[PDB]
Amino acid sequence: TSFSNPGLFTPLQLGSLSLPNRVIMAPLTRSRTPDSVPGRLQQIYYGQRASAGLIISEATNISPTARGYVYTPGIWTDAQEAGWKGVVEAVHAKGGRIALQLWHVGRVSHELVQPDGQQPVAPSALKAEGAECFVEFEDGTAGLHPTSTPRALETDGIPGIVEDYRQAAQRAKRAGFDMVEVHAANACLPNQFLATGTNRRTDQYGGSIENRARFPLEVVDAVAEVFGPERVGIRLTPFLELFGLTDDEPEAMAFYLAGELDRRGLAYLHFNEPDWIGGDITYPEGFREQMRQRFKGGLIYCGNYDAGRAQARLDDNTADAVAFGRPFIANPDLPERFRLGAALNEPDPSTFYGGAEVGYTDYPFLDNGHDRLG
Amino acid sequence: TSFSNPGLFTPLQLGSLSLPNRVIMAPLTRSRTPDSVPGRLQQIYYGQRASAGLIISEATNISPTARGYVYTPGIWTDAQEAGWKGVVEAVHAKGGRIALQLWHVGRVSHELVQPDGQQPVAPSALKAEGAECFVEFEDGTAGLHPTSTPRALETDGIPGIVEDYRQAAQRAKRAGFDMVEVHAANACLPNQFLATGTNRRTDQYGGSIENRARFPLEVVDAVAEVFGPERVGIRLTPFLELFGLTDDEPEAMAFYLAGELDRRGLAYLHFNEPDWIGGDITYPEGFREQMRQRFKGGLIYCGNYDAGRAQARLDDNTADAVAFGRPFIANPDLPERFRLGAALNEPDPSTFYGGAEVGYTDYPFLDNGHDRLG
Ligand SMILES: Cc1cc2nc3c(=O)[nH]c(=O)nc-3n(C[C@H](O)[C@H](O)[C@H](O)COP(=O)(O)O)c2cc1C
Ligand SMILES: Cc1cc2nc3c(=O)[nH]c(=O)nc-3n(C[C@H](O)[C@H](O)[C@H](O)COP(=O)(O)O)c2cc1C
Repeated sequence: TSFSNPGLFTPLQLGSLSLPNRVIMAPLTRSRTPDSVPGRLQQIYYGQRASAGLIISEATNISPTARGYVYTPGIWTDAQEAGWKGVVEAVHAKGGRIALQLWHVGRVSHELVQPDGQQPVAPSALKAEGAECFVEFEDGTAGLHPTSTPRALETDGIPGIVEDYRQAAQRAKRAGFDMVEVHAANACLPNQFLATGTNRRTDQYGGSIENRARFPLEVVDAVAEVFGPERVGIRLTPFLELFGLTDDEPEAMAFYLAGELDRRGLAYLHFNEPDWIGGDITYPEGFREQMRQRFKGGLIYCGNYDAGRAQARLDDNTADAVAFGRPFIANPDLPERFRLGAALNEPDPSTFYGGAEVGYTDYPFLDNGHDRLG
Repeated sequence: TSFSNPGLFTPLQLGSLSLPNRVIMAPLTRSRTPDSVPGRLQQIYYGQRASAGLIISEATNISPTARGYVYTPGIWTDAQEAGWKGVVEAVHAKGGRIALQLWHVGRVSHELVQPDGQQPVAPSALKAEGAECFVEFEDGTAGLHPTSTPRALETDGIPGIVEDYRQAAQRAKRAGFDMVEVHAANACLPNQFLATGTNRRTDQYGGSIENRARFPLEVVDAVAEVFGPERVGIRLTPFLELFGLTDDEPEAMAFYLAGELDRRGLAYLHFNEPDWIGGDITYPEGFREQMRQRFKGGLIYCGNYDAGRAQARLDDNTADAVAFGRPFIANPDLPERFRLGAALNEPDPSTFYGGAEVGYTDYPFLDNGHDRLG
């Protein structure tokens, strides 16, 4: 009697927050902020997509050291916090809910993008092979550049990183954000500690499942003290090998985190599927079922999802909601388009990063023949 | 430390429901449904205003006997319930939350609009002087018509009315509605029992404050069993003399209800101020403060409110949110207009009732210079 038959437009209680639908906007880096301060353009971009059951913001740098991509928003400065407040306010004025995703690129960075040409930090001094990051060269030009070799974080340095996360959450709550999502996927800093291939530490923050998750859980606890676990989420990518990251214990870690995070009572777990409509490996048969039983809170999945496959996960009772990235980039009113089964706008990869409003806020809404912009 | 400084765009926990902002859409009869079944036109109308922190639907007839205005929606038939589900789904697809307002006009009706020319019911057989209702005459024409003389409801007939309310709530919950609002204002059936001038009953449903509120509270309890008090609201108009209704104990009743409703843990109390920018009396000095102390749940006020006066009530800590009627009729994106301080569209009283899409879904949205309806 517990499990009903929810649909894409069935409201959902995600932690202590009420969502109008289950069509979530996945976190998407757009590099549309030359200065790390969100402005009116973001107010327009995010506002256009306020119909999302929940908007997960673009990854946002918790500090200068956490940056790996230029023109990305920050959240360690008053100017940035004020910039976000205008964005958060804009989303609310249109009926939406927004979560700020706390970002730290870890080893996926370069001295050029790093402040004062400082060396990128990470759990182990292992370079990310073939990995590239977005940097602005000395001649004012910007583009992809190979990631450099990071330095292993000193054991006594980890508490500082956690504090940076805590500080970001504190500015986020003060800015009016409904929730915060700890970015621990796509091979960023937190993910680097979790994966065996990237974590070779011999202190208490590496060596075993419990150690590799020690720092990530400290971050989670840190932000949950500010927002309360009911308003905190975390993104994960178990069997995902991205930016040269490899893992020998994907499942064992996913199961352990699920249990630790469920005990903490987190609002949700956001999974970015390793899948790809053109390659990649896939989740182990029975992985989704296990997560559902191990984590009682909200389960969000993302990756090459359409209306039909999304509903399937809802029916299988292996997901509570589904996030959409690219489709939400090209369709500000994606949820409505799914309700009417309307055709979707075609995403333009060329304008996913950098630039201004073109390929950002120029994707058209559906025309019902009644709405007027007079 | 409890009371912070909420703004019009500050999220609010209304019962167990999360609102994105505090700019509420007041319930507004539009008579845009020839048959009592909401259709696509309503999907468009309500969807255009999905940005509302919360949309309180147009008063909806809980039964044929409860009708006093033609072309008004019902909620006692499967066809109607299915019609509403499409509307509720449309609102959700755009990020909104909607509450169905349960309506019973009581003595404010006529045999012509009443099914099978039945005589309008009420607590006492007292006609509403000068009162008029919207009726469709035999020649297919429709217009204002004097209300007729009602018959006093038999004591054993009251349980049936309550059941009609319970049934309406049950179809409402099944249709996906986020909440239900018991209409007990503007001199409708529930209000008629509460007011001394309209309730002359000598049984247990009249004679004293406790008796006059007996039926109304039975209705509230009835619907709260379906939605849970956390998802139930009630509309009231204490010092309001409408449709020939008069009251000798406005305050005493408002205080008593406040206490009884607070004990029940209702999500909110929605007050439609007796005020009028052109006449009328006003709330007693210190009335708002009292309500705030007597009712700990959500307090919503409505009536000739603008952005500035609305914020004032929030600052005075005498309201948690403010509803807007006419302004929401002429401005589908009212909340956004208040954020930007943009000018508001001019309401057209001529098209408030009856008709189709003109004066209904043709009010333009703001043009930020970026949105496109391609
Ligand atoms: C341009 C672009 C920017 C992205 N930025 C982020 C980000 O900042 N954080 C993150 O966790 N994922 C990021 N992603 C991944 C998406 O959130 C998403 O998980 C992925 O696109 C798969 O879903 P989709 O098929 O619906 O797009 C990005 C993807 C694209 C295409
Ligand atoms: C055309 C019209 C229809 C209305 N219908 C309803 C209704 O069905 N139920 C109700 O409780 N109030 C109804 N009202 C009253 C409004 O909800 C509101 O309380 C009133 O308009 C005062 O607020 P305002 O100054 O923001 O318009 C209606 C008002 C107008 C103008």
